[PDB]
Amino acid sequence: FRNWQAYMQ
Repeated sequence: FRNWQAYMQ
């Protein structure tokens, strides 16, 4: 895969 992006808060 390519371009896996996560923001968690």
